[PDB]
Amino acid sequence: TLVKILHHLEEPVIFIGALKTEPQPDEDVHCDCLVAFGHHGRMLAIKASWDESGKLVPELREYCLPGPVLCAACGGGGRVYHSTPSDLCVVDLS
Amino acid sequence: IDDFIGSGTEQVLLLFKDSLNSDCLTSFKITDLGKINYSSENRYLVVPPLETGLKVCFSSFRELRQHLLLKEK
Amino acid sequence: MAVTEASLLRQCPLLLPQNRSKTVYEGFISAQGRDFHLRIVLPEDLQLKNARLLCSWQLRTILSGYHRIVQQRMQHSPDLMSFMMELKMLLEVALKNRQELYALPPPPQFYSSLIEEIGTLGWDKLVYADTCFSTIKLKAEDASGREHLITLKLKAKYPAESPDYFVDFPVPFCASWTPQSSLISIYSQFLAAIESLKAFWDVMDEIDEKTWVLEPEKPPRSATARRIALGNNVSINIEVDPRHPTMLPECFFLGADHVVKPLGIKLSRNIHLWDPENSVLQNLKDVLEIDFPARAILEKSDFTMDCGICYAYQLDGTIPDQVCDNSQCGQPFHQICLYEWLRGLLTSRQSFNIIFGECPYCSKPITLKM
Ligand SMILES: [Zn+2]
Ligand SMILES: [Zn+2]
Repeated sequence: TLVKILHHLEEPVIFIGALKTEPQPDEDVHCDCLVAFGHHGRMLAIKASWDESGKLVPELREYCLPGPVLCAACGGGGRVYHSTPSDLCVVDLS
Repeated sequence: IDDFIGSGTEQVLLLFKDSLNSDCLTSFKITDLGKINYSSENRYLVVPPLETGLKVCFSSFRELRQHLLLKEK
Repeated sequence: MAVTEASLLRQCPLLLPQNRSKTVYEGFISAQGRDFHLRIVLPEDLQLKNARLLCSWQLRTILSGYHRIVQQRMQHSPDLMSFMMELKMLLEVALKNRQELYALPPPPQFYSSLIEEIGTLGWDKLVYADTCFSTIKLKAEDASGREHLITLKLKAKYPAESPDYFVDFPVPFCASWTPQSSLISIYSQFLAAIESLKAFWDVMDEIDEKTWVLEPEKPPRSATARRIALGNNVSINIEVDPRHPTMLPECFFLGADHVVKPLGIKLSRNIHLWDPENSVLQNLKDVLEIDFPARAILEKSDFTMDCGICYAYQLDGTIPDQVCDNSQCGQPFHQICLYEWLRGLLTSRQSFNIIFGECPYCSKPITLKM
């Protein structure tokens, strides 16, 4: 010199990242998925489908994982390491 | 109280008396009070499933409480 | 009803006209015992050609990939009534096609009742349980002292519906499930079927031990055929009737035209000496008048019973079975490799399911029956 709305999780966002789902060293991996986290423990995931109607369609999940999520990171091969005040847990999307 | 193993979780160390020897940390007892226990599986088999049962049902509980508040509104 | 005065209430109970002029509908729509938030603004008139339809983000996430269908139904559809009918049925289909997102079990009946039945069973039987408590796998023993596993996959309601039972053994298990029947009932059915088959198991385990199982390798418990090795570069495979194992199985010999004949002739003359009181091996010994080699392995660790075309053992399950009718070659082959080769040749003529040609190594007449 415009801003676009995607989803609105009901709770505060904590971590936004990207994964390599279906992984079938190089620092730039062509990332397949998109991940968001809530505080209250709503996880969101998105992927490309291209199935049934012969068109790319956006595939949304929303998981509700336990406990008030305090942090997270992503690790090699579609893995996300996240933390509740009880325990440190993981999710595998591969 | 600390993690002496390097497992992640804290453990309790208990030292028995100086009548045994005139030496420090002889006659010890390290314990998690779960599985880890050092000194001088139908039980340990179906437990994580049961834990995860609590977690699933705790999520449903809290979800429905959110749901209830929505209906009031 | 006929009029959408009452029919709307009956079929969308939780839609509350907010304005006096029935122009702002709000509230919930039902689906598979699940309410979803919705505000459906109409114009000053009753037109769906033009209407607004806004959601909760849960709702939009679920109707991702039908936004167009939604717009089409708004513009093509007559009234609001049938609009909601179609929308609802569509939500039903969206969810069932995403069935994998569901199944909160009821804990006051589930986790407790399941542990109570595991108590009733005993903790020497169970072998596997998933952290979500969906999949289980159990052991029982034969009188022979064999471990037989059984996987069950249980639903949100186990006692209500039948647990899907997946089991190794060959013939199909049928489980008379009542909601009154339990894990112990089906375990007893499993023991019953087990003790029923034991004879067949005794026969199969006796062959795995005292003979050179060839085609199956660490065979599973569903397998009723057994490709046995006997002499050298001749095999016999046997498929066994699970109900009548001791009874005569279906039998035949692979190998040399000159080797296989006397086996066939001996089989024809002796088969009456077959007797279903004995074991399959004890009957074979007296019918075929021979004893079996027990894994003649280390001596001939590169003798090449292999294809002699691709020079490999084990082509895509297939084994070198087709041989030469010659004392000087005896060179085995694959069905695949010998067909592919002989197809090319001038000399090769095909009758109905057979190809005559020259053996690659020795150039003598060799026959292939597909
Ligand atoms: Zn071959
Ligand atoms: Zn030959």
